[PDB]
Amino acid sequence: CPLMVKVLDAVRGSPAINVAVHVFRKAADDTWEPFASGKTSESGELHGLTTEEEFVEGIYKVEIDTKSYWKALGISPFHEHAEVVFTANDSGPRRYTIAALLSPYSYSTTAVVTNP
Amino acid sequence: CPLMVKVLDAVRGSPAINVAVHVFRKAADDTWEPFASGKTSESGELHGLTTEEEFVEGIYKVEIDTKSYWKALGISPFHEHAEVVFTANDRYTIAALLSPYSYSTTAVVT
Amino acid sequence: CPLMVKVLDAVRGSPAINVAVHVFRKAADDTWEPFASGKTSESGELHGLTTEEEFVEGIYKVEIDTKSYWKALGISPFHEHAEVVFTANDRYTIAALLSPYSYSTTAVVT
Amino acid sequence: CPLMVKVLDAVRGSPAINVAVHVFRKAADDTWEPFASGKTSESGELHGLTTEEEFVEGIYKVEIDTKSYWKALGISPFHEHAEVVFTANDSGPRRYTIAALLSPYSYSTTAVVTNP
Ligand SMILES: Cc1nnc(-c2ccnc3ccccc23)[nH]1
Ligand SMILES: Cc1nnc(-c2ccnc3ccccc23)[nH]1
Ligand SMILES: [Ca+2]
Ligand SMILES: [Ca+2]
Repeated sequence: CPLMVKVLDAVRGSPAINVAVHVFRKAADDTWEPFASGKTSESGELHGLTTEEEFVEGIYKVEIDTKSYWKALGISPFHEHAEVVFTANDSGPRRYTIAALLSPYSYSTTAVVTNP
Repeated sequence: CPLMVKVLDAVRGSPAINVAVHVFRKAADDTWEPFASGKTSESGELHGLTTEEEFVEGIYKVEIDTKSYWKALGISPFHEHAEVVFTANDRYTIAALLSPYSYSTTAVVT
Repeated sequence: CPLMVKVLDAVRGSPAINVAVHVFRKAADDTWEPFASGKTSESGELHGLTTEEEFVEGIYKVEIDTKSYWKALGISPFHEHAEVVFTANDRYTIAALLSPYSYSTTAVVT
Repeated sequence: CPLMVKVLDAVRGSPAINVAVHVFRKAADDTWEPFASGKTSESGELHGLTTEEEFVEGIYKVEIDTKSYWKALGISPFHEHAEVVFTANDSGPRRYTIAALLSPYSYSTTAVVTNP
């Protein structure tokens, strides 16, 4: 799994479950093209987005649907989403974990990049 | 003063100075219209972006050029930028704390 | 103004108002001597804690009473408090962003 | 494992490896007593601190030695440590993950609490 996403909820102290995640890749023409999508599991983790073959060099955007997450819990959140945009695999293939921690008016994100 | 951006550096323990910030408003065709821009000051703050009459309800995007910031300090960064997207509903401070492989953002709405 | 504390609320998107803050300095016997205290203001800030002559080099602890803060809002919190411990070496802002099960802290030293 | 600690490095985008962690429990007399200690692994994780039998109700303090971590990397950090202090198991046994994200002048911490 060269790309994994993990989401936590800072209000409840829990994994953020059933969070939709959409991944895009910048095309030659500078537009965002769909790349992969999925939803977090009961552990707040999303595996299986992509493969070593499909996850080529490029500029990727990981868009985490924070707004729907909070709205489902009955809460009115501030942000439309949380996005992470980065260049991947420039110096050869790497594994990337994008982690996010969510509150209604705030989020943080970190990347863990490892060399297979 | 309806909209202010404040940027902090978690590596140096300082304001993030001379950070480029561009603000956009979402247009009816779902594209992003330029709205405001500037560079953070010596205090890491960017004031004077808009006025009450100009800042209508809508979806706004604050694009912070974190990559140029880190490169100007000689530090290797992960992100292309940090973009913060929110709805304004009828004073907003967008605050960001930057590290090379992470960022945090909060809204202070008073 | 050598020492300021600023507290923000990530749930409400606001300053964290009326938060109790106690500052201590580490004594030669490794116990903690009271140094300063106060409650954050309407802006989430606590100024006027010390003076330049009083704030000598040493190890300082800033204890923020996050549990009382959350309970006064009717919200169930994880932590007993948030304590931030650092060395002052010859202006410091200790900033904290609070959530019920998490907190973040940074130092702005100028 | 009722108590786990995970540490990440926000500068390098990596697990924070070889971080010392000391856990204390408040005694009857209101002092901190040693409870357990260990160091993070190559994954930035510390397992095996305690057991279901030993991890009784109480007020616990998890002290993460951030200062030594940065100093070993040749960096002068701001904080002496990062601590997390919480009441555990008050409404019955729970599993607790304390996660921390480190930068030289900043840290964040979150708790993930689950019901076995
Ligand atoms: C998953 C996961 N493992 N550690 C974290 C984490 C902890 C503290 N602060 C954060 C801020 C941003 C993203 C993750 C984190 N998340
Ligand atoms: C002052 C001041 N205005 N914003 C912070 C802030 C913003 C985002 N994330 C955080 C994480 C930790 C501490 C402060 C912050 N500090
Ligand atoms: Ca290349
Ligand atoms: Ca009990």
